[PDB]
Amino acid sequence: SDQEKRKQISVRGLAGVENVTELKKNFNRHLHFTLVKDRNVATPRDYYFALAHTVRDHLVGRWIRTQQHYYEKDPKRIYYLSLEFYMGRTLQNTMVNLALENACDEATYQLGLDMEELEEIEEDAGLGNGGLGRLAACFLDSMATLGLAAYGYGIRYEFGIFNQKICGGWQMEEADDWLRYGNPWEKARPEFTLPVHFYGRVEHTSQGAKWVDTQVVLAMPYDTPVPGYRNNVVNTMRLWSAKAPNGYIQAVLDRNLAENISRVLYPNDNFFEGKELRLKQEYFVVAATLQDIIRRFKSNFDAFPDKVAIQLNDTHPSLAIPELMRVLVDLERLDWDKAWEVTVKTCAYTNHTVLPEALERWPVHLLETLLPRHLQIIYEINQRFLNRVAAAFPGDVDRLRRMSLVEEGAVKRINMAHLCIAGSHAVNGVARIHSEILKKTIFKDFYELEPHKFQNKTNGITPRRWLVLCNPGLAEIIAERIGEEYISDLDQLRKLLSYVDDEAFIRDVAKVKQENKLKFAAYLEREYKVHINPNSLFDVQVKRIHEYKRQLLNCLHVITLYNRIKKEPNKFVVPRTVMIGGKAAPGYHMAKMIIKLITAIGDVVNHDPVVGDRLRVIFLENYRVSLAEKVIPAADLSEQISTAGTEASGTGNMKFMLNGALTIGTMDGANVEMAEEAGEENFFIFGMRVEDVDRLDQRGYNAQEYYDRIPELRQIIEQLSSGFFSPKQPDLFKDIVNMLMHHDRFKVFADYEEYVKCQERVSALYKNPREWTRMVIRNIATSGKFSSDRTIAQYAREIWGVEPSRQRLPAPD
Amino acid sequence: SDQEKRKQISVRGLAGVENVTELKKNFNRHLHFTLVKDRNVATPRDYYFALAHTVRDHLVGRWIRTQQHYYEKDPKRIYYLSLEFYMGRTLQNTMVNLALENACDEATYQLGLDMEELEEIEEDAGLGNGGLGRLAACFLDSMATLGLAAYGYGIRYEFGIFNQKICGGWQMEEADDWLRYGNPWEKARPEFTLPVHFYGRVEHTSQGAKWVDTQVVLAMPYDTPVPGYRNNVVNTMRLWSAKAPNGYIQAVLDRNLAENISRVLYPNDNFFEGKELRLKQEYFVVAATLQDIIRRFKSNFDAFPDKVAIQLNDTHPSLAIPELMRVLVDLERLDWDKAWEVTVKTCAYTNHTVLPEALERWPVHLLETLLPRHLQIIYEINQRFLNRVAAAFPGDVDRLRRMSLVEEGAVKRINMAHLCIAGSHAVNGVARIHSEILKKTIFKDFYELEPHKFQNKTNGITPRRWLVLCNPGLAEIIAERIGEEYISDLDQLRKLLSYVDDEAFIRDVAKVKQENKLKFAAYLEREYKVHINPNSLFDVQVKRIHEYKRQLLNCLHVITLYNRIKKEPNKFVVPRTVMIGGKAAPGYHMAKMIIKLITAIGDVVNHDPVVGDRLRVIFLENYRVSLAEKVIPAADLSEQISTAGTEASGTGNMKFMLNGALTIGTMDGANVEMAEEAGEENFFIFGMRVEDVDRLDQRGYNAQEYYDRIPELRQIIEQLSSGFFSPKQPDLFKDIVNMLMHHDRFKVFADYEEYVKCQERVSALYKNPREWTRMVIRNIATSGKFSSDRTIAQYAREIWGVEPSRQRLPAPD
Ligand SMILES: *Cc1c(COP(=O)(O)O)cnc(C)c1O
Ligand SMILES: *Cc1c(COP(=O)(O)O)cnc(C)c1O
Ligand SMILES: OC[C@H]1O[C@H](O)[C@H](O)[C@@H](O)[C@@H]1O
Ligand SMILES: OC[C@H]1O[C@H](O)[C@H](O)[C@@H](O)[C@@H]1O
Repeated sequence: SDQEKRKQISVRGLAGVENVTELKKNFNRHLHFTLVKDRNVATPRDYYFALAHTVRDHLVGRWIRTQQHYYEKDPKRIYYLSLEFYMGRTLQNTMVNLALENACDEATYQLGLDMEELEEIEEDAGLGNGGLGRLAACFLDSMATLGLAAYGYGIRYEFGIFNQKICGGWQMEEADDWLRYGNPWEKARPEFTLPVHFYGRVEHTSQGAKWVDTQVVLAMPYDTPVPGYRNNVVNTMRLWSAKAPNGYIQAVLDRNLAENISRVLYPNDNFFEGKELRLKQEYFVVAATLQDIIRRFKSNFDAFPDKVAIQLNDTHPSLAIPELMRVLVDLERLDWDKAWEVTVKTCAYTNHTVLPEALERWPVHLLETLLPRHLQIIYEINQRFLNRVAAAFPGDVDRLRRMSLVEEGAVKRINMAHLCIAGSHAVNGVARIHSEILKKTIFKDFYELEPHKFQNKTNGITPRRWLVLCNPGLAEIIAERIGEEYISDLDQLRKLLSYVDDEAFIRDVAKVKQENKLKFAAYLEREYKVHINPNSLFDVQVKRIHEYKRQLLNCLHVITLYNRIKKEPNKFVVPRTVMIGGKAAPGYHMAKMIIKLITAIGDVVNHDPVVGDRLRVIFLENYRVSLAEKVIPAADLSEQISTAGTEASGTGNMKFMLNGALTIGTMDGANVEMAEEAGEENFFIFGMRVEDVDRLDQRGYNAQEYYDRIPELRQIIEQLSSGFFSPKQPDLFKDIVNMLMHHDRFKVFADYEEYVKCQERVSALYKNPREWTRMVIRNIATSGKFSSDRTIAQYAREIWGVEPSRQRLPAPD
Repeated sequence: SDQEKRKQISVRGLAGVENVTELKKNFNRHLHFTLVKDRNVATPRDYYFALAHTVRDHLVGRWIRTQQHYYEKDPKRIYYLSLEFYMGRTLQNTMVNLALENACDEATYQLGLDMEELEEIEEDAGLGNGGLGRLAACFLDSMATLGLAAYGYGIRYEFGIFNQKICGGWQMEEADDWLRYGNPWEKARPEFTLPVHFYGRVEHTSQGAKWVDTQVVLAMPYDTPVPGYRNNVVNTMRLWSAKAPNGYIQAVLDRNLAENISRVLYPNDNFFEGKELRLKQEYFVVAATLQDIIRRFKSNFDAFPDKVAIQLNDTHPSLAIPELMRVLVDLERLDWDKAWEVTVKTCAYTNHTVLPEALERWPVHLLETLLPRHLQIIYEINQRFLNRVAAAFPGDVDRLRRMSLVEEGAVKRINMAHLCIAGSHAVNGVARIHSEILKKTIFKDFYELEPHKFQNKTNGITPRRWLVLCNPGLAEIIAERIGEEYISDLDQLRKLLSYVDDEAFIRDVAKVKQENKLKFAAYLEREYKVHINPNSLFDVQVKRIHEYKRQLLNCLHVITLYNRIKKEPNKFVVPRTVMIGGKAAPGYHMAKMIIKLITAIGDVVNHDPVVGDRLRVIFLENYRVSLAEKVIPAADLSEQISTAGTEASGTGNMKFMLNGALTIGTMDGANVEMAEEAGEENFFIFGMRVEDVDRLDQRGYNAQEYYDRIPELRQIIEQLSSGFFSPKQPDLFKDIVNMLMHHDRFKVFADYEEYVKCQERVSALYKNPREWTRMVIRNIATSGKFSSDRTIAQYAREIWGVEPSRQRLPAPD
């Protein structure tokens, strides 16, 4: 008896076989017992929640079984540490990966509800800035689909990336209260809360170093399930929330100081701000995470790297290296060398940018008072690492200065990237050209010392959210010719090359794109009361606003199109709707000026009667993952025009390719590989190559030369300076003009002519619908390489030492 | 079709008929799908939660049906506004009121679990200080049991009353993180969030006054169900939580300033601290609550008082009077007189104390900057009210000064009590002697102007939590002679007088008390490693520490008992375990010194070998509702010794009476009525009566007179002064001695002799178990009047204008 009785406590049978009668029963149960509502007062939001809780049950049954499986099998575990996870919406993705969509649609329909209406109630979970955070999300999806025992570890920010409002043509920021109505997917785990220490000092007793007199902040984990595609594997994303440890009133009010650590996501994309609060955030996630990892490993350390892999997403969680050493040496009392060998074999670092202003260099004064023991450990790591450099390159003192983890100057700093290379067994770039640039520029010295460490892992996007979910029309016409295997084996899209001359397929691809454009236009009119002509080429550039991404170059082209129509009003031109969207970091003055310029150009272009519906410029407000899922499937032309050598990889580019848009871009990041897969003849590559940018830097970039030699460019700069785009405040864009003319690090003028000419060729091909569509088919069919399943498979085999698998686990019952 | 399909969405059938097989099924469901756990990792806490969620389902089904019933019947609604609701534990109370206890016990037993272990996992919801907050909780229970459409309205504090730790014999405060693990009973209602305004200014436009330029704080409601006893009626307690309205980082961090309004309960019991944060809390609950009330009434105002009753628990929510006037006049644009007539007919005020330092008088400077429009309205109310006084008492200018809502001085203040009397149709005291003291002392002037307003509503406690729940042994031996009708008709206990000479009943009452003492001793040893001799008289004084409650008088008696044993070591004395417990407000120096004195006396008494087990003094740490439910059923003697005229009513006194303890106390508060019900011959009344205290005040209280005339008292004061109870710090209690000797507002010395003598008589009767028990039966049998069902029935018929009912609603299915 006794404990044997508890055997009845099983997940044995759950909310159903996955069909209509039971879905309806559970939906009714949740509407009343979970939400405490009834049909008389229920709102569409209430019904959305009832459907979400219903679907969550099926997810939870699999989640429990997956974790029970991992405990029994005891596979090597992969921990993906990131300060960002841009997850987006969850309801549809869950229904799709669990094959519940059809039944839920019928169940809601029979109850007198419309599921598509419900689905649109859900808003993004935006705990990320853009590319890096969304890559982490795509990776989570892929690791689950590939059966890896992976855990995503980050911070549960109370407020994710701000909501962007456009007022008077300018960006205004609004806090993203994403949890107001709650989050039905996450599960609070207060019982697993852990302490994280700050400040204090180090004392050296007889048996080692001791970090004492610290202030404590508790880390409370919240777990979110992440489902693999139809394999019944559900992995976990664990995010930490800061809590205060446990006169009088003020002491209780002051608990907010500790809880501020997880209050808001720093809104910087590709830019380092050395704020102490940000440093606390980084150590917070690292300390709680590693405790969790070691605890889980325990329920000696020679086998740790055989059971644990820690992947560092950028240098954000780099403190994991000195923290793991601290724990092993100070707490587990292992000798230094043994601990270091363990640390290096466990950690791997992924770099995401080559721009100096984006890399982390923390002032040592900040590190000595907030984390004294870590700074001590960092200096010791440096000394031993430099000893190795000196032995490998005797007498090369300059190299010692260059490779040091410590940067000298008035403000002493720790170069976190060097710390990561020294403490990781693998370091990777995110696109072939980027990983190569790494090996011969910023990390050349390190590659020369340890060549074996340097790898490449070209980025990817998940075909579930970025094709099956966001573009059902495209997914179905594709499935009708090659089946559904491609969904978890994207290289099968290659089979579509056999239909490049098939009249029905050409017909279908174009009909789908058009249906998408029609629907997107309906979306814009509905929620923003913005009209766009669907029988125009949808020219889209959506990504964070940056000088390096060159939205300004796009701007020059749009003004070029406008001026050309005014010059010859009665000459035909392929009608276009140029859409530019993206958020600017709150303190990035130029990026905000750029947003104002885009809206100001629209104010002129969209209201000039001679232009009419031949050209329209729209700034897409609040670009985020849910908007990307909408606009990308409706795009004809994808703008990927960063200065060659600046965009490490890009991923938006891959989304557009997979969804039927042709690409105009530079030979930068992954564009290079996309062009290689599709064939340059099916791409619109233009401008300076990395070699060309470098030669210009060698001789000196003089924008005045281009200005003096290109009349059409001069006309535009004169209009800007003139106040033609800001009549009421003539000098409004003076900062943009001066930067372009005298301080342009990204050489906009140098690529202007080739850009305008390439755009002419784009228009030329669009004039011929049949050939445009045929080229589109050639892009879609060769986008297979950019599935994040491919990327993750490589990380697993070449870095983590684990074998990917499409073995499915049995359904719960 | 269409909307007709939604008819399937019904509470129709729920988690079961209320029996074992289905309880087990749902418990299993919640353990896995709600908690995301399994039997391998589940902890007792996890299982407690699974049982709580299981029981919650049954509660929710009734909650939905009750609210649907109220909408259809449209009864007059009662709103009980309080800044405190001391709810305590919910699981058992819920099982008892829904008659689910037996089945849940069997269901858990069959699953290999022990329900009593699970139940003890739950901790109190302590959003109250003591008597006033617990009265509100007892009232909620009774209103639901009496079928009234009642709603309790308050604030959802993040931290309730602090947890008291005793360190080195002193009280230390620890924040009560009551929500750490969550609260399964409440339901967040973000969709019903409302705005509350602060600061700003008033401008007088052409059509009225306008409150502009305010700062907004949002009020988000959380609803908790409160079940009536077996009538399937489930009412609501709605508590508001503060949220901020919707460079950049600091602006987001600063949202905490607004959310601080609902962060912590001010820990003052019977004492006014005019802190601005407290004023914000009061207006916060009032503004959100009244909006809610008017909204609910709308889905003209002449009928408002026929549909609405607003009861003000103390002056805490007094701003409801000027706020309702503001809304009616400024927003609904009604004329002043009509609005005032509506306001007075809607509001009623309950006073809870006569001590001057406990009453609210807000500085007008504070009110003019935080709530300018309310201060304007308050001055207008005052002017019109004083005009009425002047007409009723021509030429009595002193009366005008005395009754004014405005108190003059260096610091101008608004007397909130006067505001309440002026704006309410009923004003009540909480015990006969208190309501009479009100009529002839602090509110004499108002009673003379409007005698019809003044009422009495003697307090009560609910027999569900305070008998059936906390003392199952007593409840069953009672049920075996008179059935269970008494549970919701306590006057039936009167039937037990027929068993005062019944040998089996006498036997049973004493066996139950003894079982209770044995179990309480087991509890103390288990969790505090404190031994107490169960074959000793349990002398208990549990309530907040206060000079007016005279724990110090108790202290004098204990030292008297100790000195007497030392004087005649070999003389027999009835063995006693004197227990004193209760929290002191954090800033109340004397109360904290008193706690230290209690522990210091114990340090001497409990370790003196001559005394041994004949006398033991214990300070019960962290007295709270859950401890009261434990210690009260084990008490033999109830200490209710406040100076006559200071304790408005008391309720702990009623708890002890209902649970089998005899009472030693003054003729104060409800003690008077308890003595009247049981007969003074069955009580231990002693000391000065109100008349005696007053005569002493007239001539001047000189404590030295008593000191000079009572040798045993002098001995004690000498020991205190001496350092006999603090050898290492001889003058530690100098402040207590000086206050007693020279500044004792509560005349401890004046009641010492009669107190000691009365205690001798208590011991005399305890020596005779049969007669002690017979007197106990006479107390229990006459405690019926103190059921809060009686109290609420009176509020309903004499103030609210609604008829109580024991009609049961059908079970959900
Ligand atoms: C894919 C994605 C990105 C990354 O876009 P890039 O053009 O590679 O910088 C940024 N934001 C969102 C919302 C995304 O979906
Ligand atoms: C009943 C109760 C009170 C009120 O006690 P009095 O002696 O009337 O002041 C205070 N605290 C708790 C925890 C209670 O249960
Ligand atoms: O690696 C994921 C992404 O990280 C950063 O956002 C880089 O700017 C981008 O090029 C890269 O694609
Ligand atoms: O009215 C409920 C209670 O309120 C206050 O705590 C009074 O001190 C007390 O005497 C009264 O019983």
